[PDB]
Amino acid sequence: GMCEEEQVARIAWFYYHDGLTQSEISDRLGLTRLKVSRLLEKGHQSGIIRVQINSRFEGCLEYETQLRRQFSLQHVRVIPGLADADVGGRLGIGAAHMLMSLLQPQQMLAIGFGEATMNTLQRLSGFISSQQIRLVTLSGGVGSYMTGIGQLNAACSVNIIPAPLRASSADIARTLKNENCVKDVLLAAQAADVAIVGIGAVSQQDDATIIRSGYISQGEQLMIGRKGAVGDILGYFFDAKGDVVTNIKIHNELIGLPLSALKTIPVRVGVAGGENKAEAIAAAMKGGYINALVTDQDTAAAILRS
Amino acid sequence: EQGMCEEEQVARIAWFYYHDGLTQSEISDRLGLTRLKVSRLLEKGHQSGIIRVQINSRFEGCLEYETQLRRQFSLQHVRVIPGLADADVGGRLGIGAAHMLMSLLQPQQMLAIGFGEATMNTLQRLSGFISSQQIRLVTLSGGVGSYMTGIGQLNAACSVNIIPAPLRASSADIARTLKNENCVKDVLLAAQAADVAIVGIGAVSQQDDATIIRSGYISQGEQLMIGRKGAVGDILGYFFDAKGDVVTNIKIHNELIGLPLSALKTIPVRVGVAGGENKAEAIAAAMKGGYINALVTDQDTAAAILRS
Amino acid sequence: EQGMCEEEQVARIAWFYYHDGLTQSEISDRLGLTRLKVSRLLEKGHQSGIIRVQINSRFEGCLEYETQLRRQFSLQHVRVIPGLADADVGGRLGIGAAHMLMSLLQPQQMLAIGFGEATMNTLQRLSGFISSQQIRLVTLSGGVGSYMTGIGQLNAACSVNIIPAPLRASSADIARTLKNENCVKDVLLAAQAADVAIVGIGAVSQQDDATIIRSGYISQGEQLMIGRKGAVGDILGYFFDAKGDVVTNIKIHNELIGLPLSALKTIPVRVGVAGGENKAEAIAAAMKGGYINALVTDQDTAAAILRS
Amino acid sequence: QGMCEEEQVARIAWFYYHDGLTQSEISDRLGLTRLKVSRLLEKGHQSGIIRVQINSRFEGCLEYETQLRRQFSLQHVRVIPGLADADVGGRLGIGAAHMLMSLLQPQQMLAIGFGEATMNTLQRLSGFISSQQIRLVTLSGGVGSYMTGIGQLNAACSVNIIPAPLRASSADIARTLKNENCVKDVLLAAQAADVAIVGIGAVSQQDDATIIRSGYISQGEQLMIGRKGAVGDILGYFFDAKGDVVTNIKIHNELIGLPLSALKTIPVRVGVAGGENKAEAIAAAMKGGYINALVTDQDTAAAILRS
Repeated sequence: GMCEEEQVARIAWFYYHDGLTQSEISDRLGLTRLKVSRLLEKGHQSGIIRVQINSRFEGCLEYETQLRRQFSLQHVRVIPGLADADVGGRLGIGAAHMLMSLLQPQQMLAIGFGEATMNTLQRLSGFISSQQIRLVTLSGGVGSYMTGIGQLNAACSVNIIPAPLRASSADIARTLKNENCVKDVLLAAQAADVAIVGIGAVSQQDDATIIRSGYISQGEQLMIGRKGAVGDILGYFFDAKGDVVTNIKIHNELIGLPLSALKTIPVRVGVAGGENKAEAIAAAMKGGYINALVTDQDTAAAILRS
Repeated sequence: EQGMCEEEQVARIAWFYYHDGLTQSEISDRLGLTRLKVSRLLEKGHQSGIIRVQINSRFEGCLEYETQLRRQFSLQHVRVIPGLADADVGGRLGIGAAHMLMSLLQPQQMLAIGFGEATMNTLQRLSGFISSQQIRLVTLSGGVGSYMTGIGQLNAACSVNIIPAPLRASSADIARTLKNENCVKDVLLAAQAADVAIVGIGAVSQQDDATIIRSGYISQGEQLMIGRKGAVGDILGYFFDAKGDVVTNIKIHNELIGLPLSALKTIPVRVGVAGGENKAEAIAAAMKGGYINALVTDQDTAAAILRS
Repeated sequence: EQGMCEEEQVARIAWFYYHDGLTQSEISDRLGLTRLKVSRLLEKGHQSGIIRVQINSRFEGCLEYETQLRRQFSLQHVRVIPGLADADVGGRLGIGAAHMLMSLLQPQQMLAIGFGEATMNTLQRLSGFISSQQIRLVTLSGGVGSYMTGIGQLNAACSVNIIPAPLRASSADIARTLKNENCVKDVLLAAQAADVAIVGIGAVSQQDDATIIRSGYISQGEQLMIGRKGAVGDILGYFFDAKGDVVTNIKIHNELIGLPLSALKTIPVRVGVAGGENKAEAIAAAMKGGYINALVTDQDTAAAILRS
Repeated sequence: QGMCEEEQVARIAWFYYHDGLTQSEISDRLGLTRLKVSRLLEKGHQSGIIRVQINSRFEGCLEYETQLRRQFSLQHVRVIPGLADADVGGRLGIGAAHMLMSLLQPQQMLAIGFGEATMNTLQRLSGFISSQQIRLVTLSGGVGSYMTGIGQLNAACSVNIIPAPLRASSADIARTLKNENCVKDVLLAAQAADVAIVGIGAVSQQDDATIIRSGYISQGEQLMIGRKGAVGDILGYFFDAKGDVVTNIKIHNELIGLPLSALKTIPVRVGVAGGENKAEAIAAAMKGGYINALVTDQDTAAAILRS
């Protein structure tokens, strides 16, 4: 009966496994209530009492914390992926469940367009009704939102921008943006408590969720990348440093809140997945457009990696 | 979907009551519900449009006013819901209008819809039929929000083609440009090609005390100005004279993004739904103009029309 | 009479009752008729066929089939899930069946279970219910492992009485020996004593693609020979003919450790879950034999049964 | 709600140890009560979701440990720090479990016996079985006699169970069952596992042993067992102080389940047993080579080396 290292190991056992009390341990070895407490903390600092997590798919908590601090996010969630479950369909369950622990009764919620965020409103039907959350659209489009507000107990406040998402010329756009009924809802949004938007990457060729939507042409996509864009948000493209790309035409033709305004809303939830969006998602936080991310393990990995 | 489904529960207790013939109570002791809860789901089924009440008889509606109306104006269809002591006399029009559409629309057909509590209540009472028969909807005028209260249900799986534009433009030129913005000119065509259209009818008469000007789409002084120029009523925002013809010297007409009356005429079956004894003047003008070749109104209003 | 004909009266009462939603009484003080006068004309409306109620909900046909099936076979309980766009169907049968069981089982009751994907997915979709309600479960057939993918969840705290033997013995006598080996004879009684039992149905048609042949419990040629002998389907490993009677000249029957079909009948509510258009005749035969007094199936299969 | 039971545990586990918060401080983050949190944490340890590695030579009682390792030639050994009663049976589990965690390789097969000893272990090894996707095979029939162990196992673990009772009424009924394909196959599966875990029973603890209490052996059968020279058992097979099995024993031929000679096939055979009155058998167990790894308490360890 001796040695300092042996004591450490002894009390550790008796504390964690056998599960005893700092005191109950004293009356076992010639040590004082205080004496035990010291060697215990000593155990972890020296590194003899190490606690490991054992649950396949907890690596999500490892990535989650790194992401959290290496980008400084108010909130992060990283769902695994498991055996299919579509994942893309899974990010919604995750993002929606996150919004539920963010939104407070009767608060305003700015929404973006896209399958990512759309599924989320679907998985948030219930919460919206009960807590009577007010919704507002961050960009025009109208129909590009119905597949989301399709539910909503037909009794929820839905302020929709009565305009298309993108105008023919950069002027018709300026005209519409100053048309009262549009100028209002823009306000409504810029005033939202929380905002949820998806992130689009430029890599994707005729395979993207913004090219398929017929919102931008194939050659308009290429020239966008060429100018240095790496991804987008609500139709606005940015570079890897997270800053907006100046020489872009489509920016001046989009009816809807610009990126500057988005930042106004306090909690901006971003939901995006796919290993091909990591660069864009990253750039997305470097610019501060989203201060809360929601993504799968794989996507998360790829981000922190490269 | 999770489980149970609210939609299936209604269909289930609907079949358990009418066909199998059970009592509101005896149905409770079958599914985890209270005698009261049952009564609720049944009511829902009716308002929603899940429960249809066909009445195989010539006397479904006021045949008298009905036939006269039918001939004095040559209408393809008409129905005059049984008048009743007030009770709004506006939502009831819905349950009747809805039921007519259910006997007009064929599976997978396109339906053009206007705006207003009249036609909006109808879509509400038409949800079930929309779903099951997978009816396609297209808006005859911009407004977007001015349609939510109708497209509120629709099992989130129904194709709703909405015009991405405001109802009225600030300038008559901004409107001209919006009407030529592809995504907008595209939905207009869709509607301009629908199979059946349903529109309410607004009257100049019911100045202010009409959810018409209350919709803030027209001013107090704009309203009066409207009348002075010979307007008696409107459709989707176009005002017309007693002879049923549109009023030319009206500015609001050129500021409206949305199908024009002339184009509305394309649609083969045009159902008009309107009540209020103060609207007869207009409703009649609406038929003389040929804007609607189908009408759904109440006893009172019908009389009112026939009389003077 | 008074004012109008009687056909018109029924037409008005109907509207005021169903659509306008009035009270049998509230309708009296509308026309010169008494509280009971109205009640008469209403029922008159239904019987005559003037007021006919139709249901409008894509996926109601299932309630059509349900009723026919329920009466043309005399079933205490019936459920017919649709199928819609995929959802697997086979995987949908479980959620439906489990959902039914929740509506039948009473707290702390005994539930005899069979083997097979059908029934096994049901247990999975009923993990929750079994735990809360502390339902007691007993295996109606040996096999053991052929049961784990079901009781896999079950909060590690539920009573699971499993027959400690294989499903089929090598000879018809080693089976007889095990059937009377206390620890097995006990679980058998346990089972023959359950309150509700749920089993799937196997069809003979299926060759080398059946849920009983791929399980390696019956050989390729053992299957053909059973069909030749007149069997059309099975339950718990016992085959029967279209008249629902068991096939006598079957060897496997005496090689099966586990409750016999006669005993199964003992159990009051016998829910059967099975789908697939190729099981139609089996499923039916299974009801004509009375092995199941409650069925759970999809529309297609339901149709196929009723048809041929 | 939301986060299933398993994730909830992993969450408050990571927010307690790594990020380092207080039992209370974490309540104010997820919809739970100060007490509910404490519960999820405890559950995390017991289920095996939370391991507590002790990278130190003194994890266990090295003295008794090393003597035991050499005086018996054991592959691995652990002598959990004894303590004031507290059952002296559940503790064995946490230790045994942790040992397996250091022996088992991903996707390997684990043969397991029956009894509170090894059954507790299974429970304290749930997490490990899941994540590591470890495969389980039973070394003895019994079925129900295993539920309390396989009760957890995230309903997605391959458990190959022998479809037969532990003991047959006749020694002939057992011979035939042992030759019933579905029975003969799971036996091979086990007979080929990568590691096995079995408890050890003692004849001595007559009556006052959850062995005879299991009703698989009678009061008079126990006694008769001793008189013929039996000191303890494994899987139902009794042996003498010399480590060899006792021939003139009846129950041996009525047991459906791997024979001790075949168990020896399995490379790593861990035995877990506590109780000062089991020393005699535990030692016979090693001199017989039935186990080449042992896991026991300080007392028991001493009692062994002493006499």
